[PDB]
This record gives sequence, structure tokens and C-alpha cells, in this order.
Amino acid sequence: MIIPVRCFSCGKVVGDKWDAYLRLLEEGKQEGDALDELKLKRYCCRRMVLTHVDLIEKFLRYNPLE
Amino acid sequence: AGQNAIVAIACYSGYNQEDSMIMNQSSIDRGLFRSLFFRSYMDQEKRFGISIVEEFEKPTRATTLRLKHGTYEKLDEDGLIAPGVRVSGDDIIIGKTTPIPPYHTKRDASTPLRSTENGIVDQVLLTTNQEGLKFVKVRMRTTK
Amino acid sequence: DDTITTEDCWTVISAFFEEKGLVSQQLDSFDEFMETSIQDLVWE
Amino acid sequence: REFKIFTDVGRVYRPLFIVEDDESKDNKGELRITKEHIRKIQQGYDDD
Amino acid sequence: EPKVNIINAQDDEVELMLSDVNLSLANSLRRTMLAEVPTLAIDLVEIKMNTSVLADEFISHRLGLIPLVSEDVEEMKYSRDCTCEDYCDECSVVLELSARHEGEEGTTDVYSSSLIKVSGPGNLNVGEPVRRDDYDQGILLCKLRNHQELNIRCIAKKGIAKEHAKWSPCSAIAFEYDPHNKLKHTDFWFEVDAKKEWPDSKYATWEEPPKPGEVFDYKAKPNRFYMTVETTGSLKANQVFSRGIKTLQEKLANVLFELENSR
Amino acid sequence: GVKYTCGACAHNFSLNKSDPVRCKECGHRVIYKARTKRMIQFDAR
Amino acid sequence: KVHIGKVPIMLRSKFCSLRTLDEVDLYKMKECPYDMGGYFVINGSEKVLIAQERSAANIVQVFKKAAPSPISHVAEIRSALEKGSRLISTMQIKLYGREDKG
Amino acid sequence: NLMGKRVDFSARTVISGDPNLELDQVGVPISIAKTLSYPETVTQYNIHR
Amino acid sequence: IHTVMREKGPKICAELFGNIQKVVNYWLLHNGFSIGIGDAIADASTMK
Amino acid sequence: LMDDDPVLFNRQPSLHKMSMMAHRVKVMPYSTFRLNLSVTSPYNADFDGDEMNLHVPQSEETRAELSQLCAVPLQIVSPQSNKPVMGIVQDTLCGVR
Ligand SMILES: [Mg+2]
Ligand SMILES: [Zn+2]
Ligand SMILES: [Zn+2]
Ligand SMILES: [Zn+2]
Repeated sequence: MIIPVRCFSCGKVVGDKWDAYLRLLEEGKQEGDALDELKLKRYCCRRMVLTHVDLIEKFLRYNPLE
Repeated sequence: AGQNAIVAIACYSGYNQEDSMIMNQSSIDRGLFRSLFFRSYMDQEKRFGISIVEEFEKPTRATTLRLKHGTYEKLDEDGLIAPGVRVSGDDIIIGKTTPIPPYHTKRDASTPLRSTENGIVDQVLLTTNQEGLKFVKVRMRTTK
Repeated sequence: DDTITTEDCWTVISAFFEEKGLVSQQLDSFDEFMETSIQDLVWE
Repeated sequence: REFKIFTDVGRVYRPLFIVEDDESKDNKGELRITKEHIRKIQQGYDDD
Repeated sequence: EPKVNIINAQDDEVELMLSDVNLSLANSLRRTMLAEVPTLAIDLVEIKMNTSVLADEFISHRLGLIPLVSEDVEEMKYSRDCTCEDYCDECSVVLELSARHEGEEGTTDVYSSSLIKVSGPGNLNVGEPVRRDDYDQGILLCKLRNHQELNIRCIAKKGIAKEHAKWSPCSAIAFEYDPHNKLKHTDFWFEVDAKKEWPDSKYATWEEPPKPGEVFDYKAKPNRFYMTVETTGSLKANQVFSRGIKTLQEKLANVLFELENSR
Repeated sequence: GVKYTCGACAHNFSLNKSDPVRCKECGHRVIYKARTKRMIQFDAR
Repeated sequence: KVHIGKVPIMLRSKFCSLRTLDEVDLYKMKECPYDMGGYFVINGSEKVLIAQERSAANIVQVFKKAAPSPISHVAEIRSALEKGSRLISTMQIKLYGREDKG
Repeated sequence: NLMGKRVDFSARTVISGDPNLELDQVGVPISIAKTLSYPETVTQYNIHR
Repeated sequence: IHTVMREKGPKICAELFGNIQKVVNYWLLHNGFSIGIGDAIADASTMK
Repeated sequence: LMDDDPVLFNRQPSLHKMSMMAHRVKVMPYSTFRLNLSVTSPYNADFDGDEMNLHVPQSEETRAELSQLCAVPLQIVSPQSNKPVMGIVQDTLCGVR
């Protein structure tokens, strides 16, 4: 839905690196290189950031009820 | 429809034998596999004759009889609970009264919450059915 | 030219699913029922 | 010695590639589809 | 007798070598950092008005995991240690968030920097959300469309990771010893050769490899432990280490006092 | 009497158990109850 | 023109209202673009018609009967009119008499 | 055709393993234990508890 | 188990299960055991 | 319901007489029944979501009958093939090997 605040396994704060990750992917950098530039060493954080689905962008398409 | 979890295949303490697993409690505390549960209840008025119809209203203690042991203070003046209200099991969420066919002569057709379920009133819908009678749908949200 | 590779087959399958979809049979059956079956059933 | 033609409703079918089998050209034994068809599919339109 | 060697030291993580101590002491110290170091985390959320697409419990739980500056968390008291009704200024920190999006276009991103410390036990240096830099927005909390508003009041209290993982001040604690398997504490699975099929530890160069003609030293015990401690920014790594040592000391002192009073 | 919101034009109005169930502005037949003003508390766990 | 009834509409078909209007208008009326259709809405409930298996019609099928029966082989056809593809009648042919029996 | 009685002398639920239990022991949830009941007759020995 | 049942009695036989389980479970907890993909791989000679 | 109270315990289907046995209650938190591993084999059950039934005796005769006839230790040896039906299994078996 939205990027989780912390890594599920270890607990590193990864919720502040989503915009940076997307911007790094904008310049055509590979996903592994982008993850490396964010200092995500353990693969728990790597799967936390890499496999996330930003579903909230769909939820914001619907017109608000108020 | 799932999540990528770090799995270790090991005989740690014998608590995962015969098709069972040990879950990291801290991972649960961080949001792993947490989910929302939505359940919707429905209620509509029905017509018995020329004007013999039910109504969504808050039942009274004196003029209305057959009161369930569940609480009624959570209902509003129109018998519909406002969204964003914590309730527990057996609580009345829809209050409907039916006149007795020929004071203290009103059947209570109130719909209570499931006794084994809790949650918050996520949404309330009021509308009219095909024939024009009242129609209410209450969606409850809880966290598993 | 060159031999057809596996990614070519995946391109073909992607084109198939882009044109048809996953519930194509239901929609096609209902469309042919509404477009032709009703009129002929009336005219019989 | 039977020749059957079916135009019924409800038959289940699947698509398959067509391998050239006419013993009158060098294309025999090879897939009819070429890289040109793949290029046209990727483009989304034919070259007139 | 115990000796400490700091290999790498920065604000958020510290990698060090710990020598002349027993294995159980190092493991207990690691567990103390992981679980029993008190920090400050949001524990009560009062939602005045929420119009976003996220559920109330969803945004509340996301707010719970936000790290908070807990440098002076020691001077605060637990909720059950305070005689005040509910919560007061000496046992909690009151923060507030108010976000809205204006106009028919665009989407407003609500970050953790929008959280403002309304009140706290002054003049203690606690309650402020952790910011990497002055310009860093921080953790993405929510997203708002047109005519969507969020108005939340949050209460932060002192706790430990035992109660809930949100008070944990550390993310991961790397911990290892005996890189060359001299003590034979583990048996290496292999297909052809064990040495070629197993990667060398990152500390393999810190200890000399065993000679081929060496005999097993049955009287040897683990003595050097390499450990790296990473924090979430709530507490600096040196503060985490010192407070873990202090917590273990206080626990042992409490046990000693109970033993003395038992007579 | 009780606040309500339209399901189509999202206009807030009020009803007094006598008006027909319809939006005052756009005449929509689907309406929702407005959110209660009472505070709600969560443990953030 | 005379009204003779109302026929339920399968969603996302050629007669459904959601076939056109694109993602913007699909969002504008609380409809998920990822939805695929292929189902009806009856009294507000989403109903789907499971495909029904049946034997082919207008073809000849020959089977061998069981041992404890005078009939040895049965050749049968289920004739159905092409117009409407509705089963009309079932006709069978049976070879009475087991081998060296009857 | 019969109705009307209050019987709650049975339960049914999912199970899990526990290595720290004896062979003749069964773990019971506190809620299930509170739901069920056993009628004990008051004597002189057991009156206090 | 059969010998203990026939010799000592049901109580001792029941306690034997718990004793053995506790000892073995503690040792396995502090020893470790696992299975992996490499356990299903044979060498080149056996494959040949 | 308290500790050491004999209760009858069953799995459906009850094909054999030791599919239903009398156990001693231990009250513990959370919402699952807990069993020893070795009694899962006679029950022919696994922890993949299977459900179990429990009954409580309501008299002294029933309690004595459960404790003296249907007790778990008395069911270790079965008359079907005069051999034990409960044994060390799974992690304990691997660890003891
Ligand atoms: Mg099972
Ligand atoms: Zn991680
Ligand atoms: Zn206070
Ligand atoms: Zn309207």
C-alpha cells in the first residue's frame, strides 16, 4: 500500500528512502546500484524496498467522498 | 497476495514440529502479515399493507418492548450508529421497530453485532431500495 | 533473418493477452447471444 | 477415409504455431513466423 | 582485565572488538542492547479528524514506528511510576500533526517532519522526531488528495523493546567470534572440500590462520568477539552501548539488593 | 437533525427524519452518514 | 416499440456501460480499472455462470456393454437441432445377444 | 421437535505442539477454561479455597 | 518403551517420554539441525 | 476448569478406542489446545489447522472412570497388535539419533 516505516526482519528505518530510490531509478541506474547507493547492505532491507508495491497511488485516483 | 519473509529451515526448540512454524514476534510488531477485516450488515424496512411499515429508530424503554440485553446508547436519534465508534459484540448497530397488527406494542427487530467480533464503524450507507423503502448498510472495520 | 527465440514467444503471448484478455470466452458468448441469438429466437 | 468439418458451439481449442510442410520450397521444416512478424507486433502496425 | 578496541566509529553505527570477556557476558550485553534499553515512542494516538484513504489504525501504527530523540529519556518516568491521573507533562510528550491539501491538482506528501513537539518535560531534550539532516523530510507518513485532511494528536511515552518492538533502539547487531573455527564450535557442511566451499569471514585477516601441523587446543575458549551496533537515530551508538551496560548493572544490583533484603 | 453527505456530489447537508432519502443539491439517491465528532483513541501497536 | 422485459447485462461486454470511457471515467464512477468483468449483478450480488460440461451432439458413439447383460454393444447418438443447439431426442442402437448367447 | 436448554459442557478448537508438556497433559486456553465449569460439592476440607 | 511398560508401569512409562523429550530437545536446541538444497545433489561420478 | 482436572479429548474420526483419551488440564494463555508430540501419532493428527473436541465430566463417578480407565498412560500399549502405539517421533527422534 505504502512504503513500510521499518524493515520487518532487522528494523532499519527504510521509509525515508522511497523517494530517493524512485529518483535514482529515474536516471536509469540499475536496481542493485540504486539499493547500494542507499546503503542497504543486508538483503532484508533490500527485499523490503525492492518488492514494495505502491498501491496508494491507485487509491488516490478515486474522488474523495467529502 | 503475500509477503517475502526471511525463512530459516531448522529444528530450533521443538515448537515447530508436525506442520507448525515459529514467527518472529518483533516482525509481527513491525507490521508483518497484519491485515484489515471488513464486514457489512444490511437492513431494510418492509411493508405489510397500506401503511403498516417498519422504521429505523432508537427504541424506547417504555413505549418499545422486547429490548435485547445489548446496549442501545450508541444509536442515534434515527437508529443508525455514526461511523468511527468503537463497539463490542452483541451491541446494537441498527435499530428497527415493527408495529403490532391488531404504546408498548412495537416489536424490536434490531440487528446486533456478532458476539464474537469487534471493531469500529467504518462506514454507514443510507438509501432506498427498488420499491422506495429505507435501506441501510453498515460496514465494520477491524484489525487482525 | 534469425531463429525464433523464447522472448519472441513471450512477445506473441503478450500480444495474445493484450488482444483477448483472460475472460474473453464469457464476453464473447454474451455478445454473440445479445447481438444475434435474441433476434433469431424471436424470428423463428 | 473420412473428412469432418465442425462449426459447432462450445468446442475447446488452443492456438499453435504453423510449421511449413510443403515440399516445394526451402522453408519446409521451419517456423512460418519470422522476426518480421515480431517486429510488426512490437511496432503495433504493419508497414503498409 | 576486559579490553575494548573500537574499529570504526560514526554517529549511527559502531564496529568494535571485545576481548578478555566471557561469551555469555557478550551475548547478554547484545541482548540488553536489543531489548532492554529504554527509549521514547508514540503509544497513544487521538485522531481528531481523518479523511485520508488510510485506515485510522493503519496511520496510528505507522506513527508508532517513527523514531524519536531519546537522549534524555532516563530522567523521565514510566506511566505507572507517575501519580498523576492519565498522563502529565513529567511522564509523556505531546506532539501534534495537521496536514491538508489545497487545490484540485497535485498530491501532498505528509512526512515525519510535520510532527511538532507541542509539549514535553522541559527542559529535557526528548520528543523531537529524528532527522538525518536539517533539510531531510524524513519518513513518509501519508499522502493526501484534494479536500483530504489529517488532524492527529499523539502521546509519546518511555518503554523497552520487550513490550513492543517500536521502542527498540537498534536495528541489527552483527556479532561473531573465532573466524577460523579454531575452537571447532561448528562442523562445516561440504561436498568436496570444506575450505574452498565456504567464504572467508570479514575478520579472517584479524587472526592468523591455523598451521597445517597444529594440534587441537582443547583448553581454549572464545576470547575475542567482533560486533557492530547500528541504531535508528533515536540514540547514538556510544549512548546505546553505555546505557546497555548501565541497564545490566542496574539489573544485577537489583538482584543483589533483593538477596540482601531476603535475610 | 443528523448530518449526511451525498454519494455523488459530496455535499454535506442535514436530515430531520421527514425528508425523502435524496441529496438536496444533485438529487442523488445514495447518501452516507457524516463522521462523528467524538475523539477516538488508539494504542499505536 | 413495446417493452417485453429487461435482460441482465454482463459487465464489460459490448452492451455494458463500462466498455468505453477509459480509466479516467472508470475512476470517476468508483470502478476499478483492473476489474475484468464477465459476471452479472443480480440484486446487488455478483453472480458468475460456471461453464457446463456436456457430451457432443449429432455424433455417433459406440460402447461395449457390461458382462451381465444380454446387450453386447450399444451405438447411440444424441440428435440436437442446430438452430439453438438444444437437445431434442435421444436415439440408440443395441446389439442384443452376448457372444454365443441368446 | 424440542428446544430450550443451556448446555456448555464441550469445546472444539485448533491445536499445536508443546514439547514442555507431559504425555497426559493438555494445554487449555484461559477463555476456554472460564467458559467450561465443574460442579463441586462443598465439604469441610475444600470450603476455604 | 514396551520394556518399561511391562516392567515398571504406566506412570514410569509416561514419565520416560517427557524425560527423553526434554533432554533431546535441549541438546538439539544447543546443537542445531537443518536441511538444504545441497543435500539433494550428487557428485559428478555418481551422476555419470 | 482447573489444573489436573481429568477431561476427555477426541479427534474425528474416532476409528479406534485410543482416539479418545483422558488428559490432565494445564491452563495456559493464547487460543490453541496444546498436546505432547508423542500423542499426535495415536490421534493421527497434525498441526496444519486440525480441530479437536473436549468434554468435561460432571460427576465423581465419571471423573474416577476417566482417571482409572481412559487415562493416557494406560493407552500406551494397544490390544490390536500387543505393541506400543506411542513413540519418540520427529525432532526428538532425530536428536536422539
Ligand atoms: Mg491436518
Ligand atoms: Zn533489514
Ligand atoms: Zn505524569
Ligand atoms: Zn449530491
